[PDB]
Amino acid sequence: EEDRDNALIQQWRVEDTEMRLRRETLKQKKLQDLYKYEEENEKKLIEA
Amino acid sequence: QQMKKLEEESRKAIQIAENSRKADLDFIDQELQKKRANDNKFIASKMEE
Repeated sequence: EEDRDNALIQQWRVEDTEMRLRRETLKQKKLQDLYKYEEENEKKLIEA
Repeated sequence: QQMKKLEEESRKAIQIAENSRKADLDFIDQELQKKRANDNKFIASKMEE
């Protein structure tokens, strides 16, 4: 079981990485929308 | 009568050695079963937050 516990380092360590990366890709989606939201708000101020 | 004190010598050679050494083992079993509970709790207590 000590060896299981050593495996548990890496097993929970990677889940930490897993949940973190789930968020990291979800960022990528959200940030492309962040970009346009700001770009669009500017583009119209200029237009008016 | 020596042979009688000798049958008694076994009792006086202390069958209680069972109980004495056993007591020392009753102690190791608490160290062991405490740990067994902790092996299941060491797994349960280290996760998820």
